[PDB]
Amino acid sequence: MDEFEMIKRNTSEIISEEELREVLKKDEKSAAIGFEPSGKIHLGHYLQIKKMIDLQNAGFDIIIILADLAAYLNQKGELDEIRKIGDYNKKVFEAMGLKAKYVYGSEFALDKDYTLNVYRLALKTTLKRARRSMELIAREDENPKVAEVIYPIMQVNAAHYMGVDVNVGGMEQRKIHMLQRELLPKKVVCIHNPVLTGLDGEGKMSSSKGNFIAVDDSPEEIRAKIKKAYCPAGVVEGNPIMEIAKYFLEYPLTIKRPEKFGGDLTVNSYEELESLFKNKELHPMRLKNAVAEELIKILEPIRKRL
Amino acid sequence: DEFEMIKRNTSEIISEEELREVLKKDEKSAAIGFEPSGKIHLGHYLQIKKMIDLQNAGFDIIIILADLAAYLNQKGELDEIRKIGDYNKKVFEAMGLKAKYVYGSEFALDKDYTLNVYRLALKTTLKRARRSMELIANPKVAEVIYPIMQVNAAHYMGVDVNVGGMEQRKIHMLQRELLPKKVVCIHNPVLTGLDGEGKMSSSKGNFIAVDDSPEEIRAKIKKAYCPAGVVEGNPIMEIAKYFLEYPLTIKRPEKFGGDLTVNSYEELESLFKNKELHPMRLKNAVAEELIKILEPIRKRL
Ligand SMILES: N[C@@H](Cc1ccc(O)c(OCc2ccccc2[N+](=O)[O-])c1)C(=O)O
Ligand SMILES: [Ca+2]
Ligand SMILES: [Cl-]
Repeated sequence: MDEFEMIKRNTSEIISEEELREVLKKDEKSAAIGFEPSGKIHLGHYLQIKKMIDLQNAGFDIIIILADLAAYLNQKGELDEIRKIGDYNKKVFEAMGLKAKYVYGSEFALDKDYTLNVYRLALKTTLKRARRSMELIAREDENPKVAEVIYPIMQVNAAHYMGVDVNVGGMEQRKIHMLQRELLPKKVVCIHNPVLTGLDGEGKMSSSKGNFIAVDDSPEEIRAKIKKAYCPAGVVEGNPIMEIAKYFLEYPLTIKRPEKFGGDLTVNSYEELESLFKNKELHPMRLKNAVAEELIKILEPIRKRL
Repeated sequence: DEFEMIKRNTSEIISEEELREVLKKDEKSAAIGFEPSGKIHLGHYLQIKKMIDLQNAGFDIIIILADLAAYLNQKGELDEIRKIGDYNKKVFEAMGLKAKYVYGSEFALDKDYTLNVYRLALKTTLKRARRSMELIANPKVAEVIYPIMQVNAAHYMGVDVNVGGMEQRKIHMLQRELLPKKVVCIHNPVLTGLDGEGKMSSSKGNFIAVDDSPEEIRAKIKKAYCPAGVVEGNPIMEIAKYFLEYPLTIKRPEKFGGDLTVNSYEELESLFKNKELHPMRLKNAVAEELIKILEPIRKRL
């Protein structure tokens, strides 16, 4: 359970913890995650790669899908441009400390046997359910394309084709994963990570919303981005600064300050920080300052490698 | 970070800025005094862990084994106390501490040492000496000799850092007043005994010894003071705070929410204060974690 603790920690749900126990009893086990290549890799990506590294340390072989064909179907551009971004993304994930098997979706998702099962699955997936599964994933389209409903079926089939025991993704993948659990002969365990709040507090962090910290942002950019961030005094949920403190910072954490309010604060844990903030013993401005400097240092090794 | 490793789980540092200055030097030392004890318990272990923190931050560690004080306080003959102290040395080594050891009797009766005690006695008012002892103490002459003896011992050691309990606070402040070299003082908390009636001591069933068997640990924790919802003065919660590693998992039935993974002591504290974690499940968890923490020590002894 030191391993299992490593896995469950900071996830939103595991479907199911029962089945996940049975998986852990094996000398060979594999876990996969896919990412549409993105020109900006931000903290939401980093959270998920941290979880893949967790799974690695519990004895899992890790597969990262650079999902060039998914990004193509989801209107991100032409394959050759997308693949270039994918190669950059691979370098960022490696810089994050993940040594894994990096594979382009198009290396397997065009195989005759893959496609034939996409077509089998299409006969069993309603249009309603396919479109519903994409509400949090599909690029906004006034006039939605056929591509949008092929995408979730292709994703269902990826775990079947590769024979992985565990699929990891953000909570926005939840509906595809439930479809996958109903349709495939072997259940695969699904681990869902939280979705970070955008820096302005409006909805989720996204490469296309301009409301994110990128792992390669400069110190000066990170300070500017945190200083303008939404950070309501004493409110924790939907507060992206507190989310950063929860999911990325290392404790103990020293928050310097003059003796005239409370003096220097050595914070033992995120929970201590949460108490201090909810009781308004720590002001948003001082929280932001400390979080900016700590995140700059956490991200420095990734920056240095790119 | 080195400062944070030294501060964690201390009661006070006199002073933090001075500590940060010491941390810049490439050669630095810290001392602590222990009266030799036939059983080494978690109260001792708390203080040795703090010397290990210092050792890991580059300090050379000196342990003063206080055999003269023990001899004067009626704990036996000096040769008998030496045998206990030599055992304590093996326990501290098993705990991970690499230190130099000195017995009080090896320096504190030397002629030039004694003359300096008397020099300090001539300089030091009874009023100031009594004030330094107000907390530790028909008062005896011994009461005012103790503080000037402690000051002289700090002068004789010449360490950068002194470590002890808040009980020693006023002695440490007198050392800082009277001596040219300003020693940095680190004060550690004390542990409640398993009975909840005072500080951990060698009273029957009132301590966990670091070499207690797993069954002895389970039996003592089972009958310890641990009232529902109470964190203050709760020795089981203090053990979770000062010795356990986080995160940790508490098995709990699904109708309560299922197994608990607690990220930190503070998360444990809120849960227990709220009666969201029952004393018997806290006790069972703390006992099993503590057994695992102590096992490498037990096996080296
Ligand atoms: N939906 C994910 C992307 C993702 C997740 C899991 C996968 O197995 C995955 O790749 C397979 C795939 C799924 C859907 C369409 C195309 C492909 N493809 O690249 O061949 C992509 C995202 O939102 O970035
Ligand atoms: Ca025994
Ligand atoms: Cl002594």
